[PDB]
Amino acid sequence: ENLYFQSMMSEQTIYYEDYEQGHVRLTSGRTITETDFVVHAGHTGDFFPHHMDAEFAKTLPGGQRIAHGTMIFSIGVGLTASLINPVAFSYGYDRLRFVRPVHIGDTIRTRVTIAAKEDDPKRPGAGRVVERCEVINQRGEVVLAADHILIVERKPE
Amino acid sequence: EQTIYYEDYEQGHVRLTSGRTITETDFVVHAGHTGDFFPHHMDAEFAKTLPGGQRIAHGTMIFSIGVGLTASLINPVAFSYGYDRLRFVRPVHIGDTIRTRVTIAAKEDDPKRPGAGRVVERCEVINQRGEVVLAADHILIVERKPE
Amino acid sequence: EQTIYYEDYEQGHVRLTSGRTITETDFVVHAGHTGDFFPHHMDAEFAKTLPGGQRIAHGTMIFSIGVGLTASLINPVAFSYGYDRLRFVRPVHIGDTIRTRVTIAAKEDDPKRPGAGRVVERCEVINQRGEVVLAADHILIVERKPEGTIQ
Amino acid sequence: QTIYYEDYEQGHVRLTSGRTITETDFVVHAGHTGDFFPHHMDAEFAKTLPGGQRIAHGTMIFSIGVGLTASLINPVAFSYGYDRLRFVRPVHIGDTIRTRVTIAAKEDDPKRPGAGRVVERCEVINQRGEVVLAADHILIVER
Amino acid sequence: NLYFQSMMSEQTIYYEDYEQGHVRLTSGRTITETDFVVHAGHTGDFFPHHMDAEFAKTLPGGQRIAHGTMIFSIGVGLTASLINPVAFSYGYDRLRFVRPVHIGDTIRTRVTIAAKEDDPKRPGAGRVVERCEVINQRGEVVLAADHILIVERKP
Amino acid sequence: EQTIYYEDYEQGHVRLTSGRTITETDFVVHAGHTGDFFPHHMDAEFAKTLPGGQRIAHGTMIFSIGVGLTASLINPVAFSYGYDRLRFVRPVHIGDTIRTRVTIAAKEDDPKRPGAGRVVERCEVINQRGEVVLAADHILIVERK
Repeated sequence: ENLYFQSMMSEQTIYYEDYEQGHVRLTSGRTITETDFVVHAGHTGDFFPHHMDAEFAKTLPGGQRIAHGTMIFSIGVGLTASLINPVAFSYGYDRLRFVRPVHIGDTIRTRVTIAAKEDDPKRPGAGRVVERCEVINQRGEVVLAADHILIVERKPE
Repeated sequence: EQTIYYEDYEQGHVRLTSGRTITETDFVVHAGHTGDFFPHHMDAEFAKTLPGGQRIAHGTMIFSIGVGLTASLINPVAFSYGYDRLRFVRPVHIGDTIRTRVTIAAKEDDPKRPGAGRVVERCEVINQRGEVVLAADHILIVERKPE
Repeated sequence: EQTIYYEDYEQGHVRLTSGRTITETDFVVHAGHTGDFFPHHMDAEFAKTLPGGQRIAHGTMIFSIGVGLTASLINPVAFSYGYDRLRFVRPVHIGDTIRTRVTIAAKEDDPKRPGAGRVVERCEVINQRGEVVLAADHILIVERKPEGTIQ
Repeated sequence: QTIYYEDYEQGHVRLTSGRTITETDFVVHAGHTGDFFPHHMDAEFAKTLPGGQRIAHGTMIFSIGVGLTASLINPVAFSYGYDRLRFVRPVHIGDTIRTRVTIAAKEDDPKRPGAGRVVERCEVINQRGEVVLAADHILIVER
Repeated sequence: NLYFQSMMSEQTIYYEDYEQGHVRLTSGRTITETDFVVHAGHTGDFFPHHMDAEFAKTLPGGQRIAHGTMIFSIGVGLTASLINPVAFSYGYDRLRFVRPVHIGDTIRTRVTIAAKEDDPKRPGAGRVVERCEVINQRGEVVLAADHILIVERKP
Repeated sequence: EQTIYYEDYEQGHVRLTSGRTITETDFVVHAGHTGDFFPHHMDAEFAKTLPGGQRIAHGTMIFSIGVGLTASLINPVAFSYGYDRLRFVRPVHIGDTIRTRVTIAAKEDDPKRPGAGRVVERCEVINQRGEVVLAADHILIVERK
């Protein structure tokens, strides 16, 4: 283990064998603000009026501006970035789904569940772990879901 | 706004966006926006330990900006259902420049909706070496032309 | 990148951008970006004592966002020379929504630049009531299509 | 600019103009610092707090509070530190703050005879005139 | 009061006190890559001349150039002052983009009270033109504009 | 989230945060957030004339970021009363990387709160050379178990 992580409270090294199927964690919450809409637009270059024009949004089903899909994804994932596992590599995501729209003033939390574990066909010293991520709003409704695929080092001899 | 119905999507149609250089500011803004300050992205000293020896962009940043580059016109009769097979193919470093290729990759009927079809838009983000750094299949549910 | 040569600009052509609501965020970002935190812009209590009773939008913010709304139309053969008659016309309140109307107001030969022409694009920033809040004449130096050799 | 040590006058008070603390400022402060604690960032959680709404980060009230005094920054004063920084009252979205700076003390230093200690008492006040933050700024000033 | 000073939130300056020929030069501010990225984010303008370093190699100076609205906004911002209750800011004339600004250039703004004129429709006010010139670290003018004020005459 | 009561704090316990490189972006964002654009921080040409020859970070930025690095796990049972002895020890420059060392420095009975105690957490912001650049004593009022 790199000396960096010595004395780091937020570091939890979990090797492939020690991931527990069914383990669940839930993040703290974050209210999605009009600032977040404007920051996301400026960061990504997406200024579509569905996100940025309160007058146009009155004509939409639902009558209000809706958050960019990539914002709910980025923030939902970002909420999980508290504990670092230095032995896990982020390979990608499967089945990213936009389940419900998110509006200004909604508050989100992310639930992360260890879903599946398999051998890595390419690397014998690693395994694959799927973390199911569910972003939930203040009504307890899923607004986004995705399966995060991690390539996790096996524990050393 | 340009209404494009299911039947008008052309399998194999491709567009490539303009380029955007990914800067250290983008790393710092992404961390600030998302809450992800992991040292692989934010600590230049720690990042010397990575195979590239330098900080790597968040996967969600390359996704968000990659997709953002394609946000040039809206189709009011296409619903963004989700993405399949999002892959972080190669790291992106400060100073790399990305462009996004969007391809109409597949079209299928929708089992539940006879009034709509599914269109898969393949999104491939490429760097200044012409290498794919991120790929994902965008799933759209697109209404059929009336009558 | 869509190229339009001088001769293809159509006198009197009008285009209108998509809209964008001017938010309190935009005020705070503009103040932070430009260094202008004076209380007529940034102090809601003091602003109660001003004509109108509300924080006053930075003129440069309405200009920068107003022009920014037009950015999708990229003309690589046009050089931005400057602007004439930048006018601050009406208040813009937090929550107002703006669009920019761009009209080809004038085309003229430029004697200093034989391979180019001058195009004036009148830009009018309009609010949700259709009122002009800011106007400016954008001066473009636009390349002519290559001089042909006429046989 | 400049104010030499002898030019400071104990008891002098300066009151800044105001700045309204916005939701933007909360979100920017979290992004800038990495502090996303739910007291600041989660309006549902914040309903459980005594005020029932989100409260500004102490470091934001400090940074913006001190920033209001910037047009008055003396280039001949080394900023040594602060004593007795206190988070007196919460600041909510939409509150407006001003900073009151009082020259609280001047003392000769046993380490530099060619300089003196100046203490500037800083009080951030809200639109109700209530102190929300206080701190003693220690300056080492050229004699 | 020597012992209690309240910073103003406004400051009245009548026509006669804009003294023609008066010059002021602001402090400097280095224009950074952050400023380019923030400006694009703020305005929605991501044009490759400003945002694509590879594309910019093909341009005459070989590098990204600042948005005109950025140099204007920051240049004016450097000069920002207290609201003047007796002056109306009409807008600007003859805004010119004189030279490109690159990442790492440092700018200051020079404001000269350039011309004063009577107003035929307003005997109790007069027109004041403030010539604003944004200069870079070499002292070259990169942007110029004439700020137009209508200012009440002293009672 | 982790609840730690007064008795649970261990005199002398030490932790170090993750690190963060202080970038030019952080300087620009700090100025934009605080309204302080003074040339020592924001003018690279002027800064050549200063003793170090380069722009120096705002004290309030090193404090805000240095403390922010510690904000990874809420203790709901602790109240943030203030800080003593905030000291600006060394300048921080663009490209310096900081992390924060947090030490439980002192524990004592709260004079007026029977059901709480007082904990001092010394925060030392440390650069890439391991040098302390900023120190502050975070004063916590912590509920008894």
